Amino acid sequence: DEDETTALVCDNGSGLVKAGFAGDDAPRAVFPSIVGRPRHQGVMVGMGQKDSYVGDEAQSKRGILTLKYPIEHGIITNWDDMEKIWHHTFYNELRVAPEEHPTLLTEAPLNPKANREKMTQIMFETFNVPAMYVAIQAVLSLYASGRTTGIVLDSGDGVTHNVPIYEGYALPHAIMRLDLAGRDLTDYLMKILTERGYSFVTTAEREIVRDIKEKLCYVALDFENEMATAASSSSLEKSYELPDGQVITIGNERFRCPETLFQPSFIGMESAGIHETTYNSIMKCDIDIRKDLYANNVMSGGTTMYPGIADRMQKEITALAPSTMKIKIIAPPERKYSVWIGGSILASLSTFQQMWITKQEYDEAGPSIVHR
Amino acid sequence: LKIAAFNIRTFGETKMSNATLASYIVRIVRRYDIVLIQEVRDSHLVAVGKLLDYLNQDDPNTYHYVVSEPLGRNSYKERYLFLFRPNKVSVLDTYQYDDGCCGNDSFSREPAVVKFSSHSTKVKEFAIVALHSAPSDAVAEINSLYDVYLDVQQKWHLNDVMLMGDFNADCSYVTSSQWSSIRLRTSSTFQWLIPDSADTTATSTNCAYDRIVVAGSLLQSSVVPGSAAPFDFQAAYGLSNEMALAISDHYPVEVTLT
Amino acid sequence: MVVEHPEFLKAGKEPGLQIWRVEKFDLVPVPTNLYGDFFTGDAYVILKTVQLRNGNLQYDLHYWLGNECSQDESGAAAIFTVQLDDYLNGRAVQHREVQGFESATFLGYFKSGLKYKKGGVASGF
Ligand SMILES: Nc1ncnc2c1ncn2[C@@H]1O[C@H](COP(=O)(O)OP(=O)(O)OP(=O)(O)O)[C@@H](O)[C@H]1O
Ligand SMILES: *[C@@H]1O[C@H](CO)[C@@H](O[C@@H]2O[C@H](CO)[C@@H](O)[C@H](O)[C@H]2NC(C)=O)[C@H](O)[C@H]1NC(C)=O
Ligand SMILES: [Ca+2]
Ligand SMILES: [Ca+2]
Repeated sequence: DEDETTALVCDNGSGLVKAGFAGDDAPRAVFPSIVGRPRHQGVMVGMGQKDSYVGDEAQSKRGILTLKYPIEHGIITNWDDMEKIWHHTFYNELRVAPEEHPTLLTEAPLNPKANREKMTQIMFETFNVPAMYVAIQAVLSLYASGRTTGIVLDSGDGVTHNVPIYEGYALPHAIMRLDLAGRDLTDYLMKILTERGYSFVTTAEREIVRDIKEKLCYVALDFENEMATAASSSSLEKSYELPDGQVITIGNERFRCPETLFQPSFIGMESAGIHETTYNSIMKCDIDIRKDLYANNVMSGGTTMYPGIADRMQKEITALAPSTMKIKIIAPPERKYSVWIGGSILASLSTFQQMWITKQEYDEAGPSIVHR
Repeated sequence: LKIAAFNIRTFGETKMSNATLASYIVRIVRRYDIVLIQEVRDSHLVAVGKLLDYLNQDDPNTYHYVVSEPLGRNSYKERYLFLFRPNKVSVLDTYQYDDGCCGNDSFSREPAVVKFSSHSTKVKEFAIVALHSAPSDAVAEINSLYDVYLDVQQKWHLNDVMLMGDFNADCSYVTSSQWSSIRLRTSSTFQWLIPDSADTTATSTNCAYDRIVVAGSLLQSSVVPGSAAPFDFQAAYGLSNEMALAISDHYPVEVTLT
Repeated sequence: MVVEHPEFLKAGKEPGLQIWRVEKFDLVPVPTNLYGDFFTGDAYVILKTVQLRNGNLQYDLHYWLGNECSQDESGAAAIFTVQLDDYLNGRAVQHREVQGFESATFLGYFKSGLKYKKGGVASGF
């Protein structure tokens, strides 16, 4: 009870920042990773002066504010801003003081030595937490699906990462990185949908194009032949209405948007697709453990939720990998919280009670103790 | 001291995006020290942000602001927006009126009250209750303003208060017989500057919808007579009919204090 | 790795077979007589300690996952298995075992036969 129901977990995403208690189904709070700074001097009716806003308030009043993004491509860039995000998370979101609540944090796959120790130094000295731990985002996702071996594909808002794992330990030497995700596809949708003929001028257009992407877009396997289907004026269209009474029709662009994940040349990038990344990610591992990775191909993050994605990967890697190889793409329906879910479990274990690198370890060994 | 209450029809992002229109909106705003804009349909304060950019481009502190969250039980909300010069005057306290929210919520859009500090006038400190009434309860909401003022007396003990905005307080919405019930008009405490004669509509129609009430002896004395009236920007800048209407349908009811 | 949980110290000392069931974020040793009985709504963890020719030991980590079980128990089963492997100095090869689709060796441990059953302890969420 002192550490069971008082424990906390937090996923640190480029887009959203998930947070909650140890042993919950879903995170209690899911807000955007934003820090809005006011451009002009003024106040809201009722309130007084505001140095800065965080989360939804920053999002909902972004016209008068200058929004900064602390987590650039999965990794923490601005520490001063990220400090306020946790402050908002502790007090404003969860309504809990940090000094009597163990705090679990998640780090991106290849987070540098300094970045681990810097956030460790923050939590203990600036927030005065009793104990904490820094888990990996891709690892929790593998544990969330209930296993200790296989390759994970965490694709959120900022970046995409193929993370081979064997016996619990991740394989850094085989990790692949790709700088394209939720915010990029939306920005591509925005441009191909205006190119269709429509116009997204105001904030009500600019914000809803993301909502469209999430609800309507789908990963259509065999893109070559999917155009012939769309070229037959079939009922693969899908109408959708704005805040006002103005309707819109989405055709080809409905599936040409997530196809960029498999064709980087769409957005002008001269890199490899998610299917090739997954193949080359495995190819940079030991030969005696590839069979496990092919069969245990887990999926995580928000930008994997597009329907027909498993189907698309399955066909590609099986068409690229060996013939006699057994491939299986797994994608739990709660994969947009895989990172958090795994940590929520991890922290609530009885055996995890001793993994907490408490202030006792901090006072003596300093910030270098949790480095491992 | 130049004050003004200006209802801008469909004050959204598509409005400000127009360079031709935007030009004249900021130009009008620069005429007054304090300005109260109404029908602000800006979900994310981009247009409000844009307006502030043109005004404070040379000097960051040309105009400060006071805005509220979107108000409206009708599922179609808008904001009250004050643009005031910090040098000429300064805000001391601001609060949203609490009518109840139920079923007893007297207002569609709860008036935003602002306490000011004008050292360059007879009245050093005075309140400014802003209100854009729903045409349906034009009378009910105008009648409830008396309570708003009565509440200002329980809060700041400031008898000097200016109640201004698009009251929709004339013609079809508030006819002759309907003034009887309104305690604002009946009680001698108040002094209606904008008269029934006035035409606060950019259209050809003749209605004194935009109003400027004033209470408190000191405040009433601060006002310059023959100054409290609208501002025909169509005839002022020599605009065509569609040009003028393209901006807004209501005129700005101004007044000069001293 | 300074784990001092009661079950860890008893584990991997001598040749035999050891079973633990995931009971609300914690391991509990199954009675020796009930071995070979698994609730379809729970997750289990097994450890086969085999004696070697050189005098040293051999550890095989197997985690049996239920069909109608919850995510917390399925996940925990993977977590504990990794913490044990590390407790044994990384000298064990883990094995993922599903209900109905058991491996070659896993089926071989039970000399009295494998018997499933409906039920299981509730989730920890
Ligand atoms: N159902 C959905 N369909 C398609 N895209 C989605 C869906 N849900 C979320 N997304 C996209 O995923 C992004 C958020 O996902 P997630 O929270 O996994 O990313 P993150 O962890 O915040 O950032 P990263 O992991 O890249 O550092 C958003 O940009 C959104 O567009
Ligand atoms: C901003 O809006 C104004 C007012 O609607 C536009 O002026 C009108 O433009 C339309 C075509 O868009 C013409 O048919 C009208 O003759 C114009 N109104 C009058 C009477 O002058 C203006 O085009 C917009 N600004 C810009 C530069 O796009
Ligand atoms: Ca993430
Ligand atoms: Ca169970």
